[PDB]
Amino acid sequence: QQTDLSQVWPEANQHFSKEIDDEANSYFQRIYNHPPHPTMSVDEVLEMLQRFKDSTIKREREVFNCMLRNLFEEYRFFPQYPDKELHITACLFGGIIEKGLVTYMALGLALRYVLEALRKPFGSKMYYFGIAALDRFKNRLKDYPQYCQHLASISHFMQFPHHLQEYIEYGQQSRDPPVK
Amino acid sequence: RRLPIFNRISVS
Repeated sequence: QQTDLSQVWPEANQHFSKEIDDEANSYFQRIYNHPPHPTMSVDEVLEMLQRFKDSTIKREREVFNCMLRNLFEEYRFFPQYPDKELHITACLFGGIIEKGLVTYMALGLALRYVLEALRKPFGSKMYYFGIAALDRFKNRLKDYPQYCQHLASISHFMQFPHHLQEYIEYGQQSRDPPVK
Repeated sequence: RRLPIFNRISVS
């Protein structure tokens, strides 16, 4: 039921947990906002997360951890997100994989969450979450040939965008596609 | 443990 990813991204020290949550919440508010409210693009949020991830400043790491932990723990609610926000979420989730902001257990989990989304009905919101996330990290697929085999085995793989079919099939062979 | 922003956008 409730997932708990605190072993990857520890909970903040109690002393400033309120402020860390509020800061994380603010970044998400901005990634989902529309003008005239303040916004941040997915690329801007990714740039910040890259700086924070292994920052020597505890507060920055704590906000990174809070954002990633909450994002991943939100997966079971993604189907409840409006289409606009779900798409932004997909781009962010795929970008996190693309930029190597998750490794080991969390990378495997991220890949699994994308794969499970792609298995949802063709044309569904979660299918499109999967496609958008996958397009962000497609240049990494050749490093995960068994993952590519699993993608190719999806019952509606033949309906994926052409370029993604190429990246996946060549990725099964640990290769780039013929053009990127 | 959800952040308010996610409670807000979620249609439950």
